[PDB]
Amino acid sequence: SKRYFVTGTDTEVGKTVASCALLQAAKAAGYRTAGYKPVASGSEKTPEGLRNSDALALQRNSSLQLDYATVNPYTFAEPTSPHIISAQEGRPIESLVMSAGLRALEQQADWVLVEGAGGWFTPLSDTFTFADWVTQEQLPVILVVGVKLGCINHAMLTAQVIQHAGLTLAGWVANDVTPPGKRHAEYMTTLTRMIPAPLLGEIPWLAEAATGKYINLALL
Amino acid sequence: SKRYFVTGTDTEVGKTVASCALLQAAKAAGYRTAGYKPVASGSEKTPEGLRNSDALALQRNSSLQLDYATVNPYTFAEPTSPHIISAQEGRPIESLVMSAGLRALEQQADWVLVEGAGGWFTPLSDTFTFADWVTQEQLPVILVVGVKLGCINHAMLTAQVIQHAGLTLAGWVANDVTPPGKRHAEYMTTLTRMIPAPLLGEIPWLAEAATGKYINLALL
Repeated sequence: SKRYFVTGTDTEVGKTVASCALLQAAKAAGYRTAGYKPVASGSEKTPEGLRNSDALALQRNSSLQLDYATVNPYTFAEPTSPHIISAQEGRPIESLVMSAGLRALEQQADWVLVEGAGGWFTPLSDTFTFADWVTQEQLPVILVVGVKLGCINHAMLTAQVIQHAGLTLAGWVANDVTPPGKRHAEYMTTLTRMIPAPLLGEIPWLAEAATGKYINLALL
Repeated sequence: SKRYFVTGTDTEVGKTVASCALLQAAKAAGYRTAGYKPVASGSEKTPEGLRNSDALALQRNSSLQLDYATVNPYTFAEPTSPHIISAQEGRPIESLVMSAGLRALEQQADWVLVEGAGGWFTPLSDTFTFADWVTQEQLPVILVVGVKLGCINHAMLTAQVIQHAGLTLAGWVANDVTPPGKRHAEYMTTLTRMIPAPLLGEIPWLAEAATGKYINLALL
């Protein structure tokens, strides 16, 4: 399968808005798609168990009918760093289970989108971060950036560190997280100049659904 | 003089709160101190000209009596990236003027604190960022980090990039930007483990004055 990891520049960048847009565009191109969010914290209780809304969104946006645990093996209720709640709950986040879950999706889907659990350096244990797993899996990375002043610095930081890990920065998605503002065009220009990867599309400001149309999948 | 550059991990980390704390502690140690913020945007009009509140705070916290323009040579009214407003106003931000202003402070002060104008990668022109000047001046860097979940990733990103530039990360300051929360201790632990530089002190949550006491200057 084609595989991509999605990471945001900051917490408020609408990363899963961009992930649903990406999955929608892949489906429209005729790919059997699957979303995969191995680790999720910040979950609601239900009769079936803990469901995190970002993984629910990946699940409903996959072209394949997938069970929840297939999309999200590790679900934690408190919205904090995975290494904290994993250690509090007594449930190790295992690299081999994260990798097995991706393989299981590859025998069914030919276009898989993987979403992390926070920024690039999200700790999963005291000695293992999400970045170590992505590097191990050699996943191409797609950056999601909110069109805002602070994200010029955040996008550049993240981009430099990914490239330093010897990973491929496959592209970036601009997400308009506020109503139209005064320096929107100049911010888009600065970001296009500085991020060494193709801009895949820009998602307009919506209060926060069919967003596949904003993504040019031919650039990936 | 001893010289230090201060940078924050994100916009809301209270960077000048930490800069006033640092200057206060340096004054209490018997140093002739000077704050220096070469580039500032987001300024108020007065009879004397544009004054930015962060540079005003550096000025009042310096042990030396300094004129405003000595603390802040480049003042722009709109709060946007310096390269945008410099190009709009027709006033180039000159590396040699930024460096001359630091030298002028070194002939009067023996402990100088330099504050940037946004995050690490703040563009000053289309080909020159604040990071290029700091690298050129070979300034030791002090990181200011808000004790919040997103800043674990931001601090690690910034730290990696500074070290990659071959600069010294002199230390970091924890700033408590919210009321006491549930995972405050675990966040402080994770940040102390991951940032490869001494923690210089932690500034408690105040609505936002004598804060020199929270800084251990002996670690610098």
